[PDB]
This record gives sequence, C-alpha cells and structure tokens, in this order.
Amino acid sequence: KKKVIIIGAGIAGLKAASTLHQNGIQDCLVLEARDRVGGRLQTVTGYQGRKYDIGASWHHDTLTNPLFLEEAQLSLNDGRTRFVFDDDNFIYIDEERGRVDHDKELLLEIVDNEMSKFAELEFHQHLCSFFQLVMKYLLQRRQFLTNDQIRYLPQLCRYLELWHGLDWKLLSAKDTYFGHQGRNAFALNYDSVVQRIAQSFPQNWLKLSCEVKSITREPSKNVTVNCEDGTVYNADYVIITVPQSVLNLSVQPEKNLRGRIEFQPPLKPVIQDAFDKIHFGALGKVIFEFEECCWSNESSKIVTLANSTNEFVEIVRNAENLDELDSMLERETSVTCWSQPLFFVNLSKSTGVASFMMLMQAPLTNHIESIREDKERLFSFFQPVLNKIMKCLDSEDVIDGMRPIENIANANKPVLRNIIVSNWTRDPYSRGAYSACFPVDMVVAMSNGQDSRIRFAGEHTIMDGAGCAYGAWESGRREATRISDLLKLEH
Amino acid sequence: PAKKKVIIIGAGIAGLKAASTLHQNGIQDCLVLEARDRVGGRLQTVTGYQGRKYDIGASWHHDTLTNPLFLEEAQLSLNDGRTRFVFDDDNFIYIDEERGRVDHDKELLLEIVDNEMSKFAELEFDCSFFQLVMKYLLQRRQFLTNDQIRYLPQLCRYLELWHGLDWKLLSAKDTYFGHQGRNAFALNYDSVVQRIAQSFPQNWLKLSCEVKSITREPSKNVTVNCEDGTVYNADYVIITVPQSVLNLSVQPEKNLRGRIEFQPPLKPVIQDAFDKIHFGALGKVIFEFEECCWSNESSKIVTLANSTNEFVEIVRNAENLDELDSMLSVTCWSQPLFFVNLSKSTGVASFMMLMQAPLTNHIESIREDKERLFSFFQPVLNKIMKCLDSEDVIDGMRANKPVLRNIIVSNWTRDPYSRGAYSACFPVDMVVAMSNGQDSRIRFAGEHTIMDGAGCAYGAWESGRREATRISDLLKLEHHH
Ligand SMILES: Cc1cc2nc3c(=O)[nH]c(=O)nc-3n(C[C@H](O)[C@H](O)[C@H](O)COP(=O)(O)OP(=O)(O)OC[C@H]3O[C@@H](n4cnc5c(N)ncnc54)[C@H](O)[C@@H]3O)c2cc1C
Ligand SMILES: Cc1cc2nc3c(=O)[nH]c(=O)nc-3n(C[C@H](O)[C@H](O)[C@H](O)COP(=O)(O)OP(=O)(O)OC[C@H]3O[C@@H](n4cnc5c(N)ncnc54)[C@H](O)[C@@H]3O)c2cc1C
Repeated sequence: KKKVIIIGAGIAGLKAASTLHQNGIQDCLVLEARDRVGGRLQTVTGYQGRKYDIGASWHHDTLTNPLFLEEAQLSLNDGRTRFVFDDDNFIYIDEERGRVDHDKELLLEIVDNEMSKFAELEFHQHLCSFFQLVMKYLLQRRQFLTNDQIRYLPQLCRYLELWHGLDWKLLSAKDTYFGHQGRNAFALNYDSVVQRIAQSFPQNWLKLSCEVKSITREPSKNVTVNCEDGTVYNADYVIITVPQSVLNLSVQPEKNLRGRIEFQPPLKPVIQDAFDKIHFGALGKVIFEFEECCWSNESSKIVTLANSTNEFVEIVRNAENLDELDSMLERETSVTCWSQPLFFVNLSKSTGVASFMMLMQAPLTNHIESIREDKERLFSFFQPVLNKIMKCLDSEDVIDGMRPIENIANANKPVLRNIIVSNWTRDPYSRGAYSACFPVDMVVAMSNGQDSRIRFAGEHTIMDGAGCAYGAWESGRREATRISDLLKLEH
Repeated sequence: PAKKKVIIIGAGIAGLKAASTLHQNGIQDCLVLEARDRVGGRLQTVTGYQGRKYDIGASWHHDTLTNPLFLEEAQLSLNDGRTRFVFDDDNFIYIDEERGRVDHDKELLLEIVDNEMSKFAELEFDCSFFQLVMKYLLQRRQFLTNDQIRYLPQLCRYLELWHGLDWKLLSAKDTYFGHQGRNAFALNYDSVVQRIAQSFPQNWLKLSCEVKSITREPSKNVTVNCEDGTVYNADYVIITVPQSVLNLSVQPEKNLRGRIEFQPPLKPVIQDAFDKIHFGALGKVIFEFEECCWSNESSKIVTLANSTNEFVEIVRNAENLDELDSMLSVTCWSQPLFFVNLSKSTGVASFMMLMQAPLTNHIESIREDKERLFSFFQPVLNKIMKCLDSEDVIDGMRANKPVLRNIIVSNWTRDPYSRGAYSACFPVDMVVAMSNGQDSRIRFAGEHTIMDGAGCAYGAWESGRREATRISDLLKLEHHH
C-alpha cells in the first residue's frame, strides 16, 4: 500500500521523508513511538520561557557539515539568526587553586597539546583506557614536567570525558583523541531545524504514538510493520532509524522490552556481531537558570577540574614502572561534584541568557538523571562547584530561589530560579549509551542493510559524522536517495 | 697520499655524528676534513655583551617526543643533573603596532580561528601560503568578524619564521605541519657539538682544509684533495656540505668558495634534484640589554605586520578569487617578527629575534652598521617594551628604562660555507637522490639528505649515523671466513 515506511521521526527519519517527498515519491509513512518528532533533538522550555536544546546543541565540523552549511545558506538569504559561533578560550577551575587556565607557570594547555600528540603517535598504524594512556604519558615525560603539571594536567585533559560522555577509566584510549573539522556553532534552535525538515513533507505521512513492535519480510517481497496499538502496515521499502541501543534489544528474547522490534527473519549475524561493541557512555545535561547575570562574561566555556593531590605527584615521581604506578595508586569516599570534571556553558556571553548549560558523563549522568525530580538534592550536589565558578567570575555564592522570596538584598547576587535535567538514560526510546560526534563494523553492517528492502539510517549508520546530528541527517538522505532512484528506474 | 678507511667532508653535526658512529663501531684510520677553523657548521654559539652566549644557528631541540638526539641529551641530564636545555614553549603574546596586544582576546579569538585555518589547510591538501589564506577568508567570510578578517592573516604569518620565507613565496602545501611534542631550547648547542666531537679520536679532525675535489679511482678508491695541496685516498667518503654548497658542483666556475669538483661528475638524478628545493633563509638578531625591566609574562612574542580596514572591505566585496587578487619601502612592520624573551626562559636580559627572507638577506647585508640596525628595529622594540609595561629603549651601545648594549646578527646568507638556503625543520627528490648516493663509495649526509627530521639538527645527526652504519655494515664483511 505504501512505497516506503520510515520508522522513527528523529532527524534521520525526518530527512529521509523530506528527501523522498523532494524526489516525488508518494504514499510513504513515518512511524514514531513518541508523541513528538525530533528524537534526540529536543528543545525544552524553562524559567520565563527560556528555551534549551536538552539533546543536541551544537553544529560540529562547520567546515564540512552539510546540515550546517544548509542552515548557513538560509541565514545568508534571509539574515535571520540560526546559530552562533561560541568557541572560546576555556576557563579551568580547581576547587583549591581557582583558575589554572592560560597560566604563565602551569602552561597546562601546552602540555595537553603534547598529550594529544603522544596519543596520536601511540596508536599510529595500530590495528588500554584513556586513564592508562595518561598515566603512560606522565611516566614517560615526568623528567620534562613540573610538579604542578603532573598534578593538574591529568585532570584538565579529562575534559574529553564530556566529549565522549564517559569516565576516563572506562573510555578506550584509541578512540579518545580526534580532531574536529573547524569551529562549532551553537544551534539557536535545533527545534527550528527539526520543524523545517518535518514540514518539508506531507503531514498525513506522520503517525505519532506508533511503537513499532515487529517488521517482517513477506514471501511476496513485501515488508509488514505492526505498531503496539494494533495497527498494521506494509510497503515496498522500510528505513529503520531507531537508536542503536533500541535496535540492540532485537537480539534479546521477549518482545516485552519497550521499543524492541521483532525481526522476522532475525537480523543476520553480521548485524548481531556488531553490537558486541559500543554502548557505554551517556552524556547528560543540567540547566541552571538564574534571575540575571551578575558574573563575568569573559568566556562562554568553563570546566571545573576534579580534585587532585600532591601525593599523586610524589607517586608519579617515585614509580619505577607502570605496574608499580598502578599498585601505588591505591589509597583509601562518596561521589561529589568535585569527583569528576564538569563542563559549563556560560550562555550569558554567547546568547545573552542568564543560564548555565552543564554537561556530565557516565557514571554520574545516570545517577543525576535518577534524581532529576529532587531539585533540592540537585542544588545541594552542585552548589559547591556553582559557588566556585561564581567566585572565579567576580561574583558570589549562589542564592537558592527555586522557591522564590522577593528580597532586594539579592540585587547583585546570583539567584538560582530553576534546574532542568536531561532524562536520556531513563528514556526507553533512547536508553542505551552515547557516543561522541566524530568527523566501523556497525557502520558497515548498517549501511549494508538487512536486505534490499530493509534499510537502516541514524547516527550509528554512517562514517562521516558518526554520532553526530549531521551524520544522522546525511544517513537519512542517503537511504531515501537510494530508494527514490530505484523507484524511478522501475519505470 | 695518506690512506684512510673513511673520509668525512664537513664537521657539522652530520659529519661529527658520522665520525662518532664509525669509532663506536670500531672503524679505525678515518678523517674529518672541515673548511672552517671550527667544528659545528650551522650549530654555532657566539659570545656577546658581558660574556653572554647565544646560538646564532640552531637553538631548539624540536619534536622532543621522538627526537633521538634530544633523548640522548635528556638521558645525560637525568644521570648527572646538569642542565642542558629548557622547555620554553609559552603562550604567545601577539602585538599590533596600533591596537597593541591581540592575543587571547575574548573578542578577537584569533588563536581559535587560526586553528580553523590550520584545519582548513589540512583538509585542503599547489599554491602559496598567502593564496591559501586568501582562499580561507573568502570561503569563511560569513563566519568571520571584520577584525578577525583584518588580523588573522597577519597572525597566521608567524609560520614565516618557521620556514624563514615570506608567505607569497612559501609553498602552501608545505606550510602547515605539526611537531611531535614540545620544543626544548638548547642551553648551548655547542655543548652538544663538543660532546660528539670528543667521542672519536682527536687526531681525526683536520680544520682549515677546504676540499676542492673528489675523484673515484679505477682501483675503486676515492682521492680527496684539500686546496692547500694535501691529498688523501680512502675506501669511502661521506660528503656533508650543505645542499647550497654542493649545488656549486654542477655550475661552471671552479674558483667558487667551497665548491667540490667531482670526477666523474655528480649523477644526473642528483644534478637534476637541485631544481625543486630551498628558497628561504632564517635569520637571527640578538638584542642585548643591560638588565630586565620589562614583564616576563611570556618568553614568546610576535609582532604582526601592519594591516588595514581596506583589506577587510576587499574581502567582503570580492566576488571570487580572481576578483580578489585584482582588487588587492620596508620597515620593521612590513613583516611579522618573532622575539624570544630570554629573561623568562634563561634569566638573561636579551631578545633573540627570528626573521625571514627577503628581510634576512637585507639585514645580514647591513649587520656591520649597528646604528642603522637600531633605527630599523627601534619601533618594534619600543612597542614591545610598551606592551610589556616598560618604556622606549635607550641606545647604550657606546633606571626603569631598557638600555640596549649590543646587537648581534647572523651571517648565514653571506657565509660561503652555508649560503643561507634554509628550510623548515620537519619531522622528496633530493632526499632520495642523496640517500642513494653518488655510488657505493661516495655517500652523502646532512639535513637535506633525510626524510625524518629534514632541515633539523637531529635529522642531520641521524643522516650521519645512517651513512656511518652502512659503511660499518660493509666493512664487517672483511672479517668473514
Ligand atoms: C545529551 C546529548 C547531547 C548531544 N549533543 C550533540 C551536539 O551538540 N551535536 C551533534 O551533532 N550531536 C549531538 N548529539 C547526538 C545527536 O543528538 C544524534 O546523533 C541525533 O539526534 C541522532 O538522530 P537519529 O535520527 O539517528 O536518532 P533519534 O533522534 O534517536 O531518532 C530515532 C527515533 O526512533 C524512535 N523510536 C525508537 N524506538 C521506536 C520504535 N520501536 N517504534 C517507533 N519509533 C521508535 C525514537 O523515539 C526516535 O524519535 C547529542 C546526543 C545526546 C544524547
Ligand atoms: C638560522 C638557523 C636556525 C636554525 N635553527 C634550528 C633549530 O632551532 N632547530 C633545529 O633542529 N635546526 C635548526 N637549524 C638547522 C640546523 O642548524 C641544521 O639542520 C644542521 O645544523 C645542519 O647540519 P649539517 O651537518 O647537515 O650541515 P652543516 O652544519 O652546515 O655542516 C656542513 C659542514 O661542511 C663544511 N664545508 C662546506 N664546504 C666544505 C668544503 N668544500 N670542504 C670542507 N668542509 C666544507 C661547512 O663549513 C660545515 O661545517 C637552523 C639553521 C639556521 C641556518
């Protein structure tokens, strides 16, 4: 009855639909499990109506990003603002020492650059965790590092944890260091991107609250699709764009799992084997909304470093080898806001909004999202880093005003009015893990499809832009174009 | 003629390491012939005001993560606690004559777009560095502010001091590249030279012998003649004279200083390689002051050449590259200049400045006119002192003010034994031709004969080790049964 059935209304599924329509293909459907489109692209509303992209927020690799270039062309043609280049000189804060960035003595950024080079050479032509790689660097280069560099550098370099959404002891060293193709551009409305694409094809194509539970290849070469609500569909081709984490459920037994799709026949071994990798990270976000800005806007990029110790330095100095270094690194807790690095975006400088957008990594992410409803507890957890940031930004301790009390004595003090938290690790339609946005087994299997009728798209199905919004976007255009060409050739 | 096992021509670091390696491998009766009355070649440490020392040739150990020469020096320091170098990389201070400092500027963010420029170059790869920058500007104009477009190109040119060549003459394809780790400022490259020179029989060195001819004999030996008439015969010869001096061999005129007459002549593959390589010239000027009375915030300072708001206008209006090029007296502000503030890194009240061609050739030609040198650089020197919370410089070459006591200038473009061809230190035709040699007996070493570390002191060092080892491997066969 239908030419193509797209499962998932994320950017991958939406672009696919936009492409099909663009190429004159009719009678298509987009089945989405949620009651909204966008998927991992979701803009939420907070205090005084302020908006924030709780999912994707930046356009990466702007020198080659096709989606960004499309957005840029639009703004060049209508002068409307669709993004802002917010890269900045990072401000690094240690709880005890305060700012350690661009330090005339520490020169941490310079040694971090050496660390990245060290990583590049370590895996050159290679066919270890991030933590171990850093320890290797310190042992090898200690003769050329001051005491404070050995102490702070490892905590600074961990900003990469926020790129991968994963702790350094769990992140693989080989996939940690990589370069981005140009500046990043903060999207001033990824929802505006979702909207434009979503409205580029006929409305009746969209079917929300349609949780696909099964996909079958009929003997008549037709593909049947059934949603939880009982509805049944069939088409010439199907483009599956559900997240890798959801698709992974298909290999497990019991169709019970929310989101899990029953494949008949099952996904071929090439696909199944591909899941034996990835699915560990989890990027989370916490938005702190203040009444107004009363802090320095020197930079829109701030990172708080986890606590470090001088004993750590003594150990690195005394260790005779890696094994002895590990052994010595055994002291004698409870996780606090200073137990890991945290990345804060000072939206005041970049967008003029008196709010901070903070990124966190697994294992913290899961823990914080699990208490996302307990605002008082959230404030207590982050209060110490929030106050240190304010102190370093020429301001003062944050006033908890989530339960407001108009008081003129707060005039020039930061008053927190609301906290917003992501929920991706607890969302059954996203669940699984997170991967950084990069400019192989899974990519090959996915881009290869189940067969000539069952295709796949999404951020986990492409090389260029892997784990990126533009990658998912491009992967959608890819599958749609492949099918439109085929349909056009039929006659 | 005296018989020798191996004769090395040139006592720069390549020749010295070759000799060092030959001795290490037990090879006897060798000789090192050097035209100058000193060893070291392009590694020369001079003395100035109050006995202060400066490397007027190579100064840094580059690519310290893998540099074998540096690693050897580091091991020595680790064992005797003696200081041989200092990691002096720093946050660069950028200065514009009118605007003053423009580094780490919360609004200009020049360092960030410079990084994008670099990535642009990477993804791009042949034209000139200048043209590549112009292309970047046209492609990214929509995402660059007016002041970014004005100053970025001038900041990008710090790379001119890496290659010692103006951006319009510099190959864009060879402009951008990354070093393997931080740099280490040698605290006496002369100490490196002395160590290596003392590592083989002292009777092997013969200074003041300008070699004028090398002849491959039918008996398979090689005859080497010094201009003073002395003759030597050897089984193998390792030639380490600079590429520019070797180039003389293919030109007619035997009276040319340093020129070696080869018989038979250099192979066509070698002769022809002299067509696509070299063009720049890295120069140095040392400014010695009585004492430090300025800010030691950083040891790295770069003065940007003058720019204009008209340039920005042109960039915005240009319809394309063709329309851009159409729409588009030397002073210290006509090109970028790189200054090393030694007070912070070494504690010495002096500035070591690097310059590029064509300026280098002009300045070295007038290095004897100190007053003229002072007047030429006085404006950048003053702007620097101002930005470092100081005052104008007082000429004291003959309290809270900087007093210039002396100026020292390099001489590589005028030195007949170097002839400033200069190339940047990087971690193909000439290399292959050189590494393959003239024949089994006539070999070559030097910074221009190796891929890894090409143009670097450690590259020259390694090339010497390579030729000495090859010869040792061959001589090894003489003891087989
Ligand atoms: C916290 C976070 C921050 C990020 N920040 C950035 C950033 O700054 N820049 C960037 O480029 N990228 C970023 N990303 C990545 C980017 O958001 C994703 O690459 C992109 O949105 C993935 O799009 P997609 O279409 O492949 O998948 P999705 O957007 O996940 O869409 C797939 C759709 O499938 C639906 N679905 C699932 N199961 C079923 C089912 N059984 N039946 C029907 N429908 C189903 C889902 O509900 C969903 O709408 C971020 C990701 C996260 C989690
Ligand atoms: C201004 C400047 C700055 C530099 N800075 C750095 C730096 O910071 N880091 C770095 O790694 N590298 C640097 N270099 C490069 C480095 O100095 C060279 O790579 C290295 O010294 C070259 O060594 P070589 O042995 O190949 O040649 P040379 O050192 O030139 O030695 C060859 C020798 O041959 C002799 N000779 C020539 N003709 C004859 C003849 N006919 N008979 C006998 N002897 C002859 C010469 O007098 C000379 O001593 C710099 C170079 C210059 C010019």
